[PDB]
Amino acid sequence: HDWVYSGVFRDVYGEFMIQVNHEYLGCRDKSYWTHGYVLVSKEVEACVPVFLKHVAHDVYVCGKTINLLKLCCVQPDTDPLPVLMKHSVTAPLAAHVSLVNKAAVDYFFVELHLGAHFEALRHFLLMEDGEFAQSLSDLLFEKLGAGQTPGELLSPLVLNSVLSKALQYSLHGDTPHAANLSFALKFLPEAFAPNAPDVLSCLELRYKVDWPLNIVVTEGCLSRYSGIFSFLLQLKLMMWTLKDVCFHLKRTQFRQLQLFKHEMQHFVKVIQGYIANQILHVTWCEFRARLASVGDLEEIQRAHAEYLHKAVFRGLLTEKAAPAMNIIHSLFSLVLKFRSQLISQNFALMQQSYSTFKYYSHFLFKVVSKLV
Amino acid sequence: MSEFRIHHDVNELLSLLRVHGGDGAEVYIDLLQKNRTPYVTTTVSAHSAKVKIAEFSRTPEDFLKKYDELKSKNTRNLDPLVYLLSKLMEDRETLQYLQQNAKERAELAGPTWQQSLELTRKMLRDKQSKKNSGQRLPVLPAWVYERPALLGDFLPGTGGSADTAVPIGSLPLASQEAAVVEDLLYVLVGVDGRYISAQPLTGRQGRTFLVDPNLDLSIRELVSRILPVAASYSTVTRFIEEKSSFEYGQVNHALAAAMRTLVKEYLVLVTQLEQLQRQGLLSLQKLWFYIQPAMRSLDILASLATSVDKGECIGGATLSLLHDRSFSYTGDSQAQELCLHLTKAASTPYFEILEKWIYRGIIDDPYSEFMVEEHELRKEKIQEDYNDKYWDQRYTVVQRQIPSFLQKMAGKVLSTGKYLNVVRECVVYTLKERAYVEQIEKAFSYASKVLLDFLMLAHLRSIKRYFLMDQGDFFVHFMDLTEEELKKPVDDITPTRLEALLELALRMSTANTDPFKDDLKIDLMPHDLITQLLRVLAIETQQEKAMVHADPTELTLSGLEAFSFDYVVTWPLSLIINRKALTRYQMLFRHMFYCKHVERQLCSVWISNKAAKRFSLHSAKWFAGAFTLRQRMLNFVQNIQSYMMFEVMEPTWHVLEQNLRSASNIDDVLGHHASFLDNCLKDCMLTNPELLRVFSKLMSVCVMFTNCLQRFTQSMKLDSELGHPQLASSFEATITKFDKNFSAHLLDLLARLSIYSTSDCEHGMASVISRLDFNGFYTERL
Amino acid sequence: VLSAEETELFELAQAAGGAMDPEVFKILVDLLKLNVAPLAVFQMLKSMCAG
Amino acid sequence: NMKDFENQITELKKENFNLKLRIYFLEERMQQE
Amino acid sequence: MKDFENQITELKKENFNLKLRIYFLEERMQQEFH
Repeated sequence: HDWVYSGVFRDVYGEFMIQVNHEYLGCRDKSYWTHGYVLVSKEVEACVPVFLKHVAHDVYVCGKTINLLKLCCVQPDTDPLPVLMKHSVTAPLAAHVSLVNKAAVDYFFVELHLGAHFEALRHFLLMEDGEFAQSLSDLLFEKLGAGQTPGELLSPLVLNSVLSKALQYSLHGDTPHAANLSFALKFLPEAFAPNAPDVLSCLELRYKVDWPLNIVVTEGCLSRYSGIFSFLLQLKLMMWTLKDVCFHLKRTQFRQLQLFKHEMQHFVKVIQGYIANQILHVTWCEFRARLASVGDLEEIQRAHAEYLHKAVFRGLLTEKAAPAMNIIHSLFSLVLKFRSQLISQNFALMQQSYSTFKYYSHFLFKVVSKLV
Repeated sequence: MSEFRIHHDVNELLSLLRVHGGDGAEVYIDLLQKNRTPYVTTTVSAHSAKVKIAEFSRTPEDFLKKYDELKSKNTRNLDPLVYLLSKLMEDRETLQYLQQNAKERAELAGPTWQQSLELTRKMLRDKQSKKNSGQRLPVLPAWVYERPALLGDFLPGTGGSADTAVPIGSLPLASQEAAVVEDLLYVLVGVDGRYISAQPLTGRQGRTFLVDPNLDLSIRELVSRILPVAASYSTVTRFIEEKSSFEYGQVNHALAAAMRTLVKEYLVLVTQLEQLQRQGLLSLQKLWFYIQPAMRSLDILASLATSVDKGECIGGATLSLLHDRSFSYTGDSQAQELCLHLTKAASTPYFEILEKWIYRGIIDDPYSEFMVEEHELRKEKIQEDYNDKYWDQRYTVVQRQIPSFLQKMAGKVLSTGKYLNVVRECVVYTLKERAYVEQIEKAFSYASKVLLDFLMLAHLRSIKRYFLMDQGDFFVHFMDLTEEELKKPVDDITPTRLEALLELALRMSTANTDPFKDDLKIDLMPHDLITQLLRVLAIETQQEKAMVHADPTELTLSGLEAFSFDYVVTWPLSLIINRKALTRYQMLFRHMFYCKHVERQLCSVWISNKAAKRFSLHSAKWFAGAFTLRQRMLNFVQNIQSYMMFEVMEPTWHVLEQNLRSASNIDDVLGHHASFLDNCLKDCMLTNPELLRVFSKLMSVCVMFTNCLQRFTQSMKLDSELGHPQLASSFEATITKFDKNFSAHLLDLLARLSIYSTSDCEHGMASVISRLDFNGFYTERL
Repeated sequence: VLSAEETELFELAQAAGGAMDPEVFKILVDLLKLNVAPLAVFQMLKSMCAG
Repeated sequence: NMKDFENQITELKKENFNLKLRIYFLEERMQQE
Repeated sequence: MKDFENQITELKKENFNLKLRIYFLEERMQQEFH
């Protein structure tokens, strides 16, 4: 009862599996699930006498959750008379353990806004905000372009200050959970052979999550959200270059290049709508409509973990689909190389980009049939 | 113990072990301070630890006896101490290194229990007399000690009965039973029996009772079975009549009261049982059965009393003993009700004192039983002492005047009590701390809030006006008064006439609306600004040896750089300002005042060179070069001043004001002030001796250049204003040397600023680098 | 160096085994009084002695 | 990471200055007493 | 990170000697003025 209702288990000597050895409340770098649980061997092993194990784990987790929440809060003699059990006692204890757990997780949901953090990381760390990104990336490319940066965006001060200017303008943002976004590089932008046709864009956007929710929204989901942010960033670069080439034609071989551009853009658009159905729609639906509301502390973490797994599975980050996703990058790169010339107001380069696009789509179809 | 006691312990251990390498004291200190239990209350695998100590023991029995004695003295960190010792002796290398260090440091350099208790009473009265600083103690004349064994207790010297002694074997079984019941009940009331004899005791222990061997085997068996009850009651009545008199602490006397109440109820029961046995309606089995919870409570309270007596616990020591007595078992009860009632009554005086202390702030020591051991200290002297005496020595923290439950929140309790005491000068026991922990929590939050509202911005306004030289027209006026004293340090002259000059300058400037400048006083430091800065930035470093011979005669002479401002304020505002902060205030104010004096001298030289316009251009080329050099000097000084005021001091003042306006705790206010002072000193480049030395040299050479200028400047000004190769001879060759030295010092400052920005990565050096290189001619010279 | 309680804990220490400087034992008693984790203090005392 | 080391160096430069000032004022007190 | 590691090591060694001096001076004052 002490542990279920106050989140601490008392030992006076110590010879048992269940115990509290709580970390202090002055250290706020924990997740608060690090309290004592050091095991002890019992003095019985003949049939291994046990307490009711249905609640034996339950009390262990319930008391740790109670401690975390208190920061803010059979018969063989012939005589349930026959039959020995512990369920007449377990039920009144489990009722309070469950009440404490429910209250703790509900407090997490309604006060620390764990679902708001999840939607913030979807909006910012997975680049889900359009007409924000389709100006942010364009203005980045004005200071970059053609895949790799040309010696810019090497340190996180130019990109961060462009982001600071961009942050007033958004289609998903302007929230406390859309503020304190971390935009950073894990690789300085220097290729050992800069190329004009390239779509490779990798940068890591993260969203702050408070300490009591950073057991549900682990770093392991934010890293995959940033991986799909980078995938969508390469897509936004490709649509930026397509917009460039449409403007180049607009302000004016030309017709053949436009025909090949339209064919490739059709095919890329159908591929992108497949990706932005499977990896962008069903997992986003099952991550927005997935937050706990009965008040499970665990269920939010499991929901985020399954959201990440499903996003990666439909994102084609799985080894079966990895060649298909890699071919998508080459199709993007070929359509960018085609579009960079277009009407100038090289035919050979445009024919090469068309051939590369057809090779890419052939290879995508071959990988998809091979995995099927 | 120490404010940096982790560092001090690491250094002392490294010195004893002759270890100064390896990971370093830094890693060990950091891991100690970053890996910590909240408080030492968790139990360990204590019996595994006991076995480990036993296996490394030459004799486990004496080790266990010492453990038991320390538990009788409610020592702190004992099971964890055993665990740590076991873990240490697990490793042979750590063990052997520790023994080697200890050997290196070694070679490099009859009273009875009643008499013991009377001597303890005398010594405890003397102790409370001194700890109370002279406050009254409860003293009464008592003849109870003159004949304790005669008043139903047990003392060394007790026995059976020399007047009631018949052969129990010759007596019939019923007669033997009656006699044995009577002797048992007398033992259970503390007096001897007729066939059960209370034996003498050496040292305060359980009173033993010898059974006459004439009793029947079953009869003597059951007599011995009761004898536990007889010994319990004898020890109970001895403790009862010992603490019955008021010499020991309040908790001791309350415990004696509760114990004698329970003894009187036990003796009512004993007399009823005696009568029932007298009529033959009792058996030894029924005697043992009737009072089983009673005898459990008697054994528990006898153990508690014996632990109190052996460890002479009193005050919060005795309270910790009782709390541990009722907490070692915990949960589920057969006789712990009595112990819980006794603990509540024992802590009733202590609980009332704590309630008065932490709800109103009133505190006093009847025998220094409480958490607080009174030590009267001056509130004003806190402003004159580097260490703040109010928190440290006014009310102290111990491990034997503090109850075990209260020690968990002793810091919050003490803080709330001090807040409430400052406010005025301007409770029941539970098996769990929580029940009162939340009490002292809320009482803390109120204690701080109310203390804040009792203590209040004006003082910080006056500090900014004087120390920070806001409205510096007074400092410009004082420049001219300080200029008349340039030979010897100002500390050679009393500050009374300096304050008189300051106050006579005051009334000529608009300063009426500031009723806080009367708290400012003038202190004569034994060292000048440059020398003191150099010694501060050279102490705990190899620079002290080199600059111990340093003097300000070779550098700029100090005749006004020892003048400083201090802010002496009355209690409880004397707690906010301390000498540790006052030294930093004085150093900063002297540095600002000397920089302002140099800048005003440079500006006066520039403005007095206005008479050079009375002469043609082509006759002042040497004067033109000197003017360009001094203009560069003045521009550098002005840029440094503008940076270090309007980029450092105003933002740090705003941050300090925001922290004060948001927080309410006086301790947090003091911490914010200390952090502000540290930031100010670091932005002043006072954390880098190389940069502080470079700054001092630069400003000294600027002062020297302006002092060399002023003479001939005034001479030529007088000549021009009286007339309405000479100019070259007026221009000395030392000007080129001054210019070269200024250039060298500026380049050194810029280089060191860039080096520190790249390595130390302090936020202030990049700004000085940017201000030094802002012309397109030194950014590639950085 | 050692106080009354430090001397008592020192005698208990020698009863449990191991020879150790009075200043080092004062340091250890201060660290234990500072509410440091027994595992942490063990690790860092091992670091000090074995270093 | 590198931020922890930078913070430690920044903190200990000021801590060294504070210890130096504490030593200096202790020596001044022993001079005056 | 090596440069900051050595800078903080030097600062901590300086504070180690500063605190040893502080302890020595506290012992001197308690042996003299008490």
